Amino acid sequence: SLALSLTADQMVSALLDAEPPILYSEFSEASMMGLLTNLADRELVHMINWAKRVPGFVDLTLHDQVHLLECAWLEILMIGLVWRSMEHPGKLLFAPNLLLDRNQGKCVEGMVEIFDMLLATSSRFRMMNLQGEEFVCLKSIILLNSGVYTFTLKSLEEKDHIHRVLDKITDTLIHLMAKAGLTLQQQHQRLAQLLLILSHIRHMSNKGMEHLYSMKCKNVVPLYDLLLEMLDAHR
Amino acid sequence: SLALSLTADQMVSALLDAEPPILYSEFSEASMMGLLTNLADRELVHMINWAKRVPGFVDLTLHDQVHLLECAWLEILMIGLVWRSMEHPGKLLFAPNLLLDRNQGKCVEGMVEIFDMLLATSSRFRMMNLQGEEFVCLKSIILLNSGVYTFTLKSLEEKDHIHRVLDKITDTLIHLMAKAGLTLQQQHQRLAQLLLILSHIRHMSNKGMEHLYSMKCKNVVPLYDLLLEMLDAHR
Ligand SMILES: C[C@]12CC[C@@H]3c4ccc(O)cc4CC[C@H]3[C@@H]1CC[C@@H]2O
Ligand SMILES: C[C@]12CC[C@@H]3c4ccc(O)cc4CC[C@H]3[C@@H]1CC[C@@H]2O
Repeated sequence: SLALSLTADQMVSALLDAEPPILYSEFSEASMMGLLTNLADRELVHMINWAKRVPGFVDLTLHDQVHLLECAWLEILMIGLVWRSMEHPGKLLFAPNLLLDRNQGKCVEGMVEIFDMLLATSSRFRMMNLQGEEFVCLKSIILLNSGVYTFTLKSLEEKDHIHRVLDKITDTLIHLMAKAGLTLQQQHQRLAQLLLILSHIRHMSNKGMEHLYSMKCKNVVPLYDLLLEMLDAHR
Repeated sequence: SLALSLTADQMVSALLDAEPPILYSEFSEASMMGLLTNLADRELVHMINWAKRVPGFVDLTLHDQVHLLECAWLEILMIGLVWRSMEHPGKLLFAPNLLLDRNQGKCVEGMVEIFDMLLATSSRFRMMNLQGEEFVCLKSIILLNSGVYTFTLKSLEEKDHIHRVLDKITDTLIHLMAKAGLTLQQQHQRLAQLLLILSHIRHMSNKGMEHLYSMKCKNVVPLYDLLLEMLDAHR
């Protein structure tokens, strides 16, 4: 596997390279859910493409790739938002031309809490001064670790492969940190601080599907096909 | 804060010491949900006690302690189960005298998937040969990190405190690993492997409340007060 041969430096660039393009967005509960939902549906296409370039991904069986995708779509979309929203304290930059503010969350039922969790993460990223090389690694960790406990003998081999690439990505992270000259102890603390945010992202994502789902049941969400597909995987 | 002064060794023992007693359990969807639910309600009591002894906990305001508790109760209960279920492949040891098997999950509606996730975690713990000192540390990390992004100036101080203790627990983990003689590189890989399971635990707990909540709506779950209290915090 290429994954298992690249050096921390190649890995980082490979990842830096797979990054997708930033889309542009095309207010009432319905009008807002529409934009947000539309933007999501569009990034989903890019997402799939990006997934194909994360070192090691393509080595899984075609159904396993769909599984990780279906499992982490919203997590991936949320860390992206968080990351691009970093330098806009108190706001969320869905797009370069769509910058909602906390209070605009009140437009849709039950959205403010999600916005709140999103802002808090965004803020934590600001405080830790998260680097783009770090960002790109976490995003791949999310893609690979989220659906791993839900994949038999081919699964055991699929699980190892994933664990193995996850170790490589870990090494890349530490590599990056040492290069920024953090003590060996600061390196292990940052690592742990970064990976503990992933829990919150899981948390948020779970609340996000639950919400997107009621929005769909209330018939407020449009019929975007790829987005309903990813949402159904979960239900 | 004591927390910030203990040495990795004292930290470990302090944690090893706070461990609660193992309860004993006192089949139809209703009869099963009853046992499971009853057992949970009982461990909740011990849980609160235990939380009071996790170094640094007691330094938070009284309401923040209730908040972390309300936030991580089911995550805590689930890692405990998983941990005690380790050496019983394919089974879940709720109690010393209550050992359900995967298929017994089918008794209650929607429970098998939860059991499945539980088994998978239990299995991963087996594979990594998770030590008790490690177990005790992760459990505290869960208690402290889960409700941290949902706590102002006192909050900023509360958040730092928590981040601080989190680093100390991180150091304790590494300390443990080095003592078992793992290379510096195996140390950082194991760390990341241990913390990534926390995501899955978050995920499982989220599904678990969703389920316990429908079980309650279907009027199958008894009226245990402490358990309804923790469940309501989430809703
Ligand atoms: C899924 C939601 C609509 C799509 C939103 C979105 C849309 C695009 C995007 O890049 C990130 C997110 C984060 C929050 C998501 C929202 C969570 C609640 C809502 O249902
Ligand atoms: C909360 C549930 C009943 C209580 C169960 C329990 C009860 C006691 C315990 O120590 C661990 C768990 C793990 C799974 C929990 C279940 C998840 C689904 C169910 O509703």
